[PDB]
Amino acid sequence: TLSILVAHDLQRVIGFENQLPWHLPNDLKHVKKLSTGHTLVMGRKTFESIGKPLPNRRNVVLTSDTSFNVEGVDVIHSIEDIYQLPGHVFIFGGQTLFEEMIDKVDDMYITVIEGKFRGDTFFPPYTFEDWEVASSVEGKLDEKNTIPHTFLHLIRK
Ligand SMILES: NC(=O)C1=CN([C@H]2O[C@H](COP(=O)(O)OP(=O)(O)OC[C@H]3O[C@@H](n4cnc5c(N)ncnc54)[C@H](OP(=O)(O)O)[C@@H]3O)[C@@H](O)[C@H]2O)C=CC1
Ligand SMILES: CCc1nc(N)nc(N)c1C#C[C@H](C)c1cc(OC)cc(-c2ccncc2)c1
Repeated sequence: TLSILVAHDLQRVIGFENQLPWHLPNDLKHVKKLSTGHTLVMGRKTFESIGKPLPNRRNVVLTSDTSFNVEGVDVIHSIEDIYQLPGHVFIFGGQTLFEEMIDKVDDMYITVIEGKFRGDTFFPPYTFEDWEVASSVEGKLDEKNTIPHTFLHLIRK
């Protein structure tokens, strides 16, 4: 199973100066629920921005640096190596990798942040003509989750 796992805002911003533009604890738990026990693939810049691999799942980093090695991180150097990964595999970031992968994945788990942030990293444009809406669930606003957001699970037609 090959999926995209992304959060972007109303203009597809997914990042600004190595950071998430928004603090949204509910989306983290959403990420933890979907990806625990499975595989996360990410480009080198996405990984360095987190700074440590995420617990209780396989962390795979794509890079051309043959010296790259991090404890708890499996390295690949080829787009093609992604397809040799066993199990449910999530493309986690960033813009470059999504651009390479958005035409290959079976489905996408998008968190739409109903806001307009300043960004420098973008999720690629996509149209609903090509994706069926398997589910659309609004996140709940509260104390710590203060921006409207929506979980989409889109499947390719
Ligand atoms: N929401 C998110 O996913 C967030 C992501 N980011 C980031 O993404 C931003 C923009 O950078 P972006 O380039 O999209 O990040 P990526 O995570 O996609 O990293 C790109 C890197 O991945 C490696 N790579 C990609 N494709 C291949 C390939 N086909 N073969 C071998 N290696 C490959 C290269 O690593 P190498 O150069 O080592 O060879 C390349 O430089 C960064 O500023 C960073 O902060 C920032 C905040 C949030
Ligand atoms: C959740 C945000 C998020 N949500 C969804 N639904 N998909 C995603 N792919 C990401 C994402 C992301 C990037 C990799 C990111 C950047 C970052 O910059 C500091 C910190 C984290 C992060 C710190 C702590 N735990 C998990 C992830 C993740």
